[PDB]
Amino acid sequence: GPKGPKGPKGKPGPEGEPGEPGEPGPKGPKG
Amino acid sequence: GPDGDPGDPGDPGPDGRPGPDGPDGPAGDPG
Amino acid sequence: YGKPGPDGPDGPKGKPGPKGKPGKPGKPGKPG
Repeated sequence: GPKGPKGPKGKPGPEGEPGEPGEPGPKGPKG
Repeated sequence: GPDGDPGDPGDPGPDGRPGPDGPDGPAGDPG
Repeated sequence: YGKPGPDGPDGPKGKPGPKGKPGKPGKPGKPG
């Protein structure tokens, strides 16, 4: 008796973490 | 016959989405 | 031949995303 078929490929891994927060927006122009 | 071999590992997950926006800048100083 | 093999493991976690975009510019200051 030969070996059974190899099992299905695993499912895709988790999505990566989101990046770190962007830099603060600049101050508006002076009045 | 013997059971088949374990399947291959799944694909790597997709790289993460962009980080959240930076905080909005403050209004400009008074004149 | 024998039974089908077990499912393979989940893949590895993806790489972290890029840095966020900079915040919105502030509104114009008041004349006062």
